[PDB]
Amino acid sequence: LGRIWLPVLIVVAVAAGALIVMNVRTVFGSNPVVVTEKTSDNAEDFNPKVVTYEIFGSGSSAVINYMD
Amino acid sequence: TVVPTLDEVGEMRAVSMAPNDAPSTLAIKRVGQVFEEYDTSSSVMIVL
Repeated sequence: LGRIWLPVLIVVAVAAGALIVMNVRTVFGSNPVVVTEKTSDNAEDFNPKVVTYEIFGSGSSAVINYMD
Repeated sequence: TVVPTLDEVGEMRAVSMAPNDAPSTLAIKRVGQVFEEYDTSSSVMIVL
C-alpha cells in the first residue's frame, strides 16, 4: 500500500475534521426563547351545589338584599 | 492606487460584533418590535 496509504489517511482526517466542525458549530445559540408549561384544570359543571333563598310572610311585599 | 487606503476601507466595512443567532440580540429586537418603538439592538447613555 505504498501509494494507497497517503490518500486514504488524508480522506480519513478530512472526514474527522468535518465531523468535528459539524458537531460543534450547531451548539452555539439554540436557546433564544423560554416557553413556560401550561397546567389548567377542567372547567366543567357536574353536580354543582344548589343554594335556595326563600322569603315568605304575612305581608304583601318585601325588600330583599342577598349575597350571590 | 486604484482604491483607498486600508484604514478607510476598514472603517466603511465594519461588521457587527454579535451574530443574529445570538439570543440576546433577538431579545432586544423582539422588545423593540413588540413595543413598536425601535428595531435596533444597540443603545448608548447620555450623562448630564
